[PDB]
Amino acid sequence: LLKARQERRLAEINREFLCDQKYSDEENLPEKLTAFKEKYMEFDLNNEGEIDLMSLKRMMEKLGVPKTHLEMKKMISEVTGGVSDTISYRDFVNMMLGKRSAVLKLVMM
Ligand SMILES: [Zn+2]
Ligand SMILES: [Zn+2]
Repeated sequence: LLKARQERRLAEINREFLCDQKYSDEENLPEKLTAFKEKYMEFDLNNEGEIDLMSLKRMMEKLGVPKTHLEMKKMISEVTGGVSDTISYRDFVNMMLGKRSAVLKLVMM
């Protein structure tokens, strides 16, 4: 019942993202955030609730996509601007909505 607590917190974060000025130009934000929340939760999150190297690795093996230690560390820092070793839901939403196309995003679709 951890993944229900994780869902609820992301649901609340979406309530914030629905009003954040940063995304107020987005059309169909409710359906976008719902889609992003669903996708983020497909990852085995660490226990702050962020995607770390381990979760990224497990997703890569899930998707049948080969990535090296260093390609993965770079996929993360590309998405977090080098600020952090893990991808938070915020960074994940910024990636999904950004026009810059990160390797992690390309790998999703
Ligand atoms: Zn609209
Ligand atoms: Zn709608």
